[PDB]
Amino acid sequence: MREIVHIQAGQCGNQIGAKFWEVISDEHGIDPTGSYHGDSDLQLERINVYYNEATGNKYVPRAILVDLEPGTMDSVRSGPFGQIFRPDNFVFGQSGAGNNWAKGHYTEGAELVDSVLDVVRKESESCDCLQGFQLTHSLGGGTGSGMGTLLISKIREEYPDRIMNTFSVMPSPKVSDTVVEPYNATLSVHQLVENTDETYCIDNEALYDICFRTLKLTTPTYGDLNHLVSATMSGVTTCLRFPGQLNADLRKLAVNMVPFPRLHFFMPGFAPLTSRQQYRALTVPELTQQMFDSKNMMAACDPRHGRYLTVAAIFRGRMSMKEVDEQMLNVQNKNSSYFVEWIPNNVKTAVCDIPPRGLKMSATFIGNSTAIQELFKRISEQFTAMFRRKAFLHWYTGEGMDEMEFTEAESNMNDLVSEYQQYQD
Amino acid sequence: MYTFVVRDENSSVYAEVSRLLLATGQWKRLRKDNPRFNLMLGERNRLPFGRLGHEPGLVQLVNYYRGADKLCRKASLVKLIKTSPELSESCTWFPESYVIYPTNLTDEREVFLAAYNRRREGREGNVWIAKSSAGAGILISSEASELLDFIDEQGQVHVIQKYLEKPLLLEPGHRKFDIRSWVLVDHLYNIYLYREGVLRTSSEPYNSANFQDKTCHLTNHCIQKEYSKNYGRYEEGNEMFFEEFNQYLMDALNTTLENSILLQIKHIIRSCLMCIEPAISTKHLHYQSFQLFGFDFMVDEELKVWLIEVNGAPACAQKLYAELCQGIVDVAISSVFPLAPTSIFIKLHHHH
Amino acid sequence: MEVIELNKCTSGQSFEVILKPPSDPSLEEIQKKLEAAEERRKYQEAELLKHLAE
Amino acid sequence: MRECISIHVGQAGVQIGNACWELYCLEHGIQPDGQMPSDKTIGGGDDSFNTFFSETGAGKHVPRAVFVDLEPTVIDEVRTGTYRQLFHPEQLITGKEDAANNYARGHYTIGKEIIDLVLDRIRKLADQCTGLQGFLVFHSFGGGTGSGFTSLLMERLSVDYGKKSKLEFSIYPAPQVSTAVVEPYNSILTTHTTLEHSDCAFMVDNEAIYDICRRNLDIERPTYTNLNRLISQIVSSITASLRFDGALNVDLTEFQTNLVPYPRIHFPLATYAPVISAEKAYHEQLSVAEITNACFEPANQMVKCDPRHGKYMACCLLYRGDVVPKDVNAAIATIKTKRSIQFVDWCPTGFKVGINYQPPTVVPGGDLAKVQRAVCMLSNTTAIAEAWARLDHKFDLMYAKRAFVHWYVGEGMEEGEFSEAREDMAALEKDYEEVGVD
Ligand SMILES: Nc1nc2c(ncn2[C@@H]2O[C@H](COP(=O)(O)OP(=O)(O)OP(=O)(O)O)[C@@H](O)[C@H]2O)c(=O)[nH]1
Ligand SMILES: Nc1ncnc2c1ncn2[C@@H]1O[C@H](COP(=O)(O)OP(=O)(O)CP(=O)(O)O)[C@@H](O)[C@H]1O
Ligand SMILES: Nc1nc2c(ncn2[C@@H]2O[C@H](COP(=O)(O)OP(=O)(O)O)[C@@H](O)[C@H]2O)c(=O)[nH]1
Ligand SMILES: Cc1nnc(N2CCCCC2)s1
Ligand SMILES: Cc1nnc(N2CCCCC2)s1
Ligand SMILES: [Ca+2]
Ligand SMILES: [Ca+2]
Ligand SMILES: [Ca+2]
Ligand SMILES: [Mg+2]
Ligand SMILES: [Mg+2]
Ligand SMILES: [Mg+2]
Repeated sequence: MREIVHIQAGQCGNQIGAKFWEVISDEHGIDPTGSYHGDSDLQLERINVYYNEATGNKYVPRAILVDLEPGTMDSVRSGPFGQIFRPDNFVFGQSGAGNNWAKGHYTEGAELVDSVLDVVRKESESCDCLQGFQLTHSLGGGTGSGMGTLLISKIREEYPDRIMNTFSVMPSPKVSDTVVEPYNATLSVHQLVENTDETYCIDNEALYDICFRTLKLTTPTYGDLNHLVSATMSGVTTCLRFPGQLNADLRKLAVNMVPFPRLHFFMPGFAPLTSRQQYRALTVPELTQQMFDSKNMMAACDPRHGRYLTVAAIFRGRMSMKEVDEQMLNVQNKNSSYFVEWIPNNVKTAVCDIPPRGLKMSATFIGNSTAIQELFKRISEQFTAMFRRKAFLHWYTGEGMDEMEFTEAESNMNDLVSEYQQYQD
Repeated sequence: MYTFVVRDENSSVYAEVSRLLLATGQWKRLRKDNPRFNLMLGERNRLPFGRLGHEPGLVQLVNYYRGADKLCRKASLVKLIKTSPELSESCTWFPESYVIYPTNLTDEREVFLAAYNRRREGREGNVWIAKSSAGAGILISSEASELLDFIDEQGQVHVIQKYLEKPLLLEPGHRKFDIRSWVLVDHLYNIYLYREGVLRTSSEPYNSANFQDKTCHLTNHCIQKEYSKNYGRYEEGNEMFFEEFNQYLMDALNTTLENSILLQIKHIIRSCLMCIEPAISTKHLHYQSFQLFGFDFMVDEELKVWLIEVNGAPACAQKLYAELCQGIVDVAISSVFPLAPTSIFIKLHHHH
Repeated sequence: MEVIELNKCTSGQSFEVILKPPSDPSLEEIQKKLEAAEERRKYQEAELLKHLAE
Repeated sequence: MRECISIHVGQAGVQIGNACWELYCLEHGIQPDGQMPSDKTIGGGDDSFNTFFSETGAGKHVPRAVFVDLEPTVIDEVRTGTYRQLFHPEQLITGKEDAANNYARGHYTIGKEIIDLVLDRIRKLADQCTGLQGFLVFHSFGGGTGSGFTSLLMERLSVDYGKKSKLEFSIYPAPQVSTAVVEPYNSILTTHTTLEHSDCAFMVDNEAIYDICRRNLDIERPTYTNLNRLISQIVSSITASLRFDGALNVDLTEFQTNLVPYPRIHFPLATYAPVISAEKAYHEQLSVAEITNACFEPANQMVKCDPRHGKYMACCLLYRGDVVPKDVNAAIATIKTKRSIQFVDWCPTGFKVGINYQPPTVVPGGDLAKVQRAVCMLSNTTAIAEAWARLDHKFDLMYAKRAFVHWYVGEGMEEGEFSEAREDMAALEKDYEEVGVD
C-alpha cells in the first residue's frame, strides 16, 4: 500500500490536474460518481495508489486542489469528473496572485498555506505507507509557481524523508500570458533545484508545436495542450498504477534516474501522436523511432544537443516483448554518441499490457538529458533581458522582495546550466 | 550500422582496416572506452577479454585470440612443441631449442649442455643462437660458455636453439634470408593463408667463419636497413616477393616454390594452429575472435623448411597492405557483420 | 587414476578419483557503526531543518 | 542429525527460496499441507530430510527457513501461495518500505531497525536444533535489501553463531534480467562487508540463467519463474547431499573443506547439465560422459567465463540419477585427454564425486524435462575472477564521476566506505591473479 498524495495548484495546475484524474479514472474504471465499473482486477490491484476507498465501494482521488482565486476550481467542480473530488480538498482564496510569484509565495499565498497543509496532513495520516507527493503546476504564473513552491518547502519541512515530484509547465514567449513569466519561472526553478527529487519539464512551446505541426491543429487551445499532458502523465505513472514485475516505488525510481541531486529535471515524451489515418496499427519499430524523435518530446529541447544521463521507457499494449528489446537496443547501439558512457546500462524499458484508452499500444519516454540546459538558457536569457533594466520589478518589490533575491535566482540557474554543460563533455 | 573501437594506435595493419571500415560508410568509430561496440581492435598487452560478450543485444568481435600467446612467445612456443602430443619433441621442422632461465631467478640448462657435449664430441657443427622476446639482443656463438653467460647478464627468460649453419643462399650474392607468411584465422577457425608472402633477405654475403658480425646472419628488416652496407642492392628494401623467388627456384633448382617450400609452410601452419584450437576456439564462446599471424620460416640447402617463430602482432609489407587489409575486412570482419574474386587467401582445410 | 574412499548406501554412493598427486567485529563495534551512520543522518537532517527555518 | 536454517533476504532470495522449497517438497514427497506419508515417525525423527524440515505433533513437516524482506509484496505471495500451509507466520518477516536499491538504506537506515527482530526469529529456529550446522543465505547483489541488509545479517550471525558455517547463494547482476544502474555499487559494497563472514558462496549470474533459458528451454523472454526454477535445480543439486543419505558434502563445513583452500577465494563456479526443454517431443537421454563433458562447456556455467584460461583449486562432481562409478571414471579419463584443465601446483589434480540414485525432480508443468541423469560440477577456478573484473569496471566508471553517491551518503554512509570496499575488490582481484597467472 504505497500511497501517493496528489496536489494541483493554480489555473494551469488544476486544469492539467483535472484532465489527469479524468484520464486515469477512465483507465481504472472509476466513473464520474466514484463507483468502479471496470472489467479486470488489474484495474483495482494498485488502485489505492491514487484513490481512497470510501463506504459503499466508492473511490475518491487522493487529490488536493489549491488556488488563490475561485474561478478555475469552480470549473473543475462543475467539470466532467468534478463530482469525484473530496469536497474538503478544495482550498482556495479570493484575492488571486496576479501572475505574481511574490504574491503566491510571500503574501497572498502565505495567508492560505496552513489550511492546505492541514489537508495534506489529513490525507497523509490515512496512508498505510506514503510513497511521496506529486504536484502539477505552471512556473510562469503566480499561484502554481509562487505558492506551489512554498507548499513544496513546507511539505519538505514536515515530511523531510518523503519523495517530492512535480509536473512543471515551463513558460514560453510563443505561448505566454504575461511578460513577467521569465521572472516567475527563474524564481521557481531555484526552489525546485533544492526541494524536488524529480521534475518533469513540460514546455508550453513544445506542446504548441506538436499540436500545430504533428497533430495538424490550425489553432491549438489550452485544452489541446492539456490533452497531451494528461496522456504523458498517465504514461509516466503507468508503472505505479498497474501490476508488473517492476516492484518500484518513487524512491527506487528516483535513486536510479538521478545521478546528481540537482540534475533531476526530466524530458517527457509520448508516442504515438497521430492526426485524424488514425486507426492504423503502429509497429514496435514505429513506436521506438517516434518516442525517441525530438518532435515527440515536450521540453522543446533537441536531445542531439546533449547526452542522456539516464533513460526510461514504458511500453503499453500487447506487443512482442522480444521485439521491444530489439528496437530499444537498436536505438542505443545506433546513437551511442548521445548517451554517457560512464553509467553502464543507463537505458531501462518496461512493458504494461493495459494500453491507454483508444490506443492499441503506446510508448512514454522519460529522459534525464543534459540538453535540458537549453530550456534554462532560454529562461535565463529572457530573465536577464528584463532584469538588466529592472523592467516590471516594481510588481515584486511592492510585495516586499529585494533585488538581491533576483540576483541570486539568476546565479543559481546559470550555475545549473554550467553544471549540465560539464557533464555533457 | 556497425560500430567499432580502436585500442592499439600503433597497428599499421588495423589502422588500414579501420580506414577501410569507415570508407564503407557502414561502420562507425567510437571512443576506445565505449563498451557498446561490435568490433574491438584491441591492445597488444592485457586485452580485457573478460569484458567481451556481456552487452545485451550486441555481437562483439575482437582481433585477438585469447591464448594465442602460447604460440607467439619464444619460450612458450618451445614448451608447447615439447609438451604437445600433436607436435611431440621429435618435431621435424622446429630447430632443437631449450628454455634457459638466468641464474638470478622449469629450466633446461643441464639438458641443453647434454646435447651440446654430444655435438662437440661428435665433430658436428655446434653453433647456437640465443634470443629472448625482450629483444629489439641476440647472440650467435659456437661456445656454450658464451651463450649461458650472455643470458645471466640479462634478467629475462631466454631460449637457446640450434643455428641453421646450412641456410639456402640466394645467388648471386651468397646471402641468407627468411620467409614471412601472413595467416588469418576467422571466428569459425578457418585457416586462411595469404597468397602473398615476402622474403626478408640479407644484403650481405653469408660468412660462416665470423658470427661476430650479425648483419649477414640476422635477416631482420631493421638490422639489414641499419647496419648492412648493401641495403637495397639486389631487391628493393631487402624484400623479394614470391613471383620473383619462384622464378629463381625454377631457373636455379629446377623446382617450384609450391612443391619445394610451400607444402611444408602450409603443413607447419596447420600443425601449430590445429594444436591449440581446443584451447582458444571461440565457437562456443560469448564473443568471437579472429587474428592475423606472422609466421617466420627458414630454408636450408636441402630445401627443408624450418619454423623460427610466430608473431601475434605482425606488420605487413608496404606493397601488400591494401590487399591483405581488405582481405581481413572481407573474410574476418564482414563475414560476421555483412555490408549492404578469386580469393587472396588459401584456405588450409582441416578437421575441427 | 586411482579411486579411494568408496562409500555405498541404498540411495547412492560417493568416491574420490586422484589423477595426479600435488606439487570479527564484536556486537558493540557493529552497534557503533549502525549508530554512527544514524548520527550522520541526524546531523544532515538538522542542517536541512535549520536551512528551512532560515 | 544436524540442522540447516535457510535465510532468504530480499525479493530475489525470497522468490528463489520459494522455488527451492517447492522442489524440496516434491523431492521428499511432502504435500503442500505439510503432511508426509512416508515419514513413519510422526512428530519426530532424525532422518536426512530433518536437516531442512522440523515436525509438528500433528505430522506437519515445516521448513527450517526465515523469509526477510523490507517490503511486504513479495512475501505476501508466499503467505497466500500454494505452500502457505508450510510456514507459520513468525517465519515470514516483512517491513513497510524497501531499500530503494540503496545499499546504505538496507544496511544502516532500515537494517538497524529490524535486525534484532530477524535475529530473534532465527534464534527460534535455532532453539529447535540439537546440533545446528549453519545457515544458507539467499540474496541478490543488486537489491538494496539483498545487498545491504544481508551484509548486516552476516555480521551479526558471526557474532551470535561464531562456530557455525555460513553459505551464500548470491544473484550476480546482469542487464538482461531486470537490473538497475546502481547495482554495481551495491554488489561491491556487500561483497566487501560480507567477505570475512561467508565460508562459501555460489554466485549465479542472471545473464547465464537467461541464456540457458533462451538457448535450451527455447524461451523467447524468460520470466523470474523460469529463471528461479532453473536456479533451484542447481541449488537442489548443491544441497541434496545435506538432505539425502550420502557421504560427500554431508555437512556445511565439508563445503569449505572440499572447495575453498584459501578463505577469501570462496566462490566456486557451478556448472549444470543437462537442461532439456520439456516442450521437446522426445530428447535422446545423454550419457555420463556427455553430461560430464558438458560441465566443461562455458554454455552451461552459472557464471559466464572461460575456465580454459584459469587454474582449478578444487572440483566436485555431483550426479543424480542412473549413474555408476564406472561410467564417471571412464568419462573423466576421456576429458583429461581433451579439455584444458590446468590445476594449481599446490592442489591435487583430483575430483570428489557424489552419486545420488534418485534422478532430478522437475516441477510438473515446468519448463525442465525429466532426465534420467544429470550432474552439477562445483569447481573453484581463477576464471571466475572475470566476473569481479567486469563488475569492478562498472563500479569504476560511475565512481569516477561520483554518480549516485549522494543517495548513499544521504542515508548515513560515509563516502570513504566506497573506496575502502573498492580497494578490497582490488586486493581480491590480485589474489586470483597470484593463484592463476604465472
Ligand atoms: N534470478 C533472479 N533474480 C532476481 C529475482 N528477483 C530480483 N532479482 C534480481 O535482483 C536484483 C534486484 O534486487 P532485488 O532482490 O529485487 O531487491 P531487494 O533485495 O528486494 O532490495 P530492495 O532494493 O529493497 O527492493 C536485480 O538484478 C534482479 O535481476 C528473482 O526472482 N530471480
Ligand atoms: N636457429 C636459427 N638459425 C638460423 N637463423 C636464425 C635462427 N634463429 C634466428 N635466426 C635469424 O634471426 C632472424 C629472426 O630473429 P627472431 O625472429 O628470433 O627475432 P625477432 O622476433 O625480434 C625478428 P621478427 O619477430 O620481426 O621476425 C632471422 O632472419 C634469422 O635469419
Ligand atoms: N499547458 C497549459 N499551460 C497553461 C494553462 N493555463 C496557463 N498555462 C501557462 O501557465 C502560465 C500561467 O500561469 P497560471 O497557471 O495561469 O498562473 P496561476 O493560476 O497563478 O498559478 C503561462 O505560462 C501559461 O502559458 C493550461 O491550461 N495548460
Ligand atoms: C516515474 C517513473 N520513473 N522511472 C520509471 N521507470 C523505471 C524503468 C522502467 C520503466 C518505468 S516510471
Ligand atoms: C527497478 C528499477 N526502477 N528504475 C530503474 N531504472 C530507471 C532507468 C535507469 C536505470 C534504472 S530499474
Ligand atoms: Ca489578506
Ligand atoms: Ca520423522
Ligand atoms: Ca565466521
Ligand atoms: Mg492564469
Ligand atoms: Mg619476435
Ligand atoms: Mg524489494
